[PDB]
Amino acid sequence: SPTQEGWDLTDKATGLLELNVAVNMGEPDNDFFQLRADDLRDETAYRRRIQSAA
Amino acid sequence: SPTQEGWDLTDKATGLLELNVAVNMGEPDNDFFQLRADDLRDETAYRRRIQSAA
Repeated sequence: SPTQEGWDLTDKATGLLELNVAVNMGEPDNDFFQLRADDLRDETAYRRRIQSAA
Repeated sequence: SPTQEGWDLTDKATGLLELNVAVNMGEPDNDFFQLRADDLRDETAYRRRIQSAA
């Protein structure tokens, strides 16, 4: 806000001003892999890949 | 007080003197603004301006 001195303030009132800032977003981050059915007989690699992705 | 030396001191009596300091005021300090009634449909800027003024 601005300010002002004195008693008589006639025709010296100010207006308001409020400023702003924008926030935006980018592109998603992915881990994306493919796996055949027979490769899921042993599930350690799949789970470890999930943890390392996190 | 003054201080004086000797025995006689005749015709050398002093007077009394007390000094003064004056405190006064200044001009009033103001935040003064104008708004049309259409600007008060959303009054958030008005309240935030009041806070800024304080």
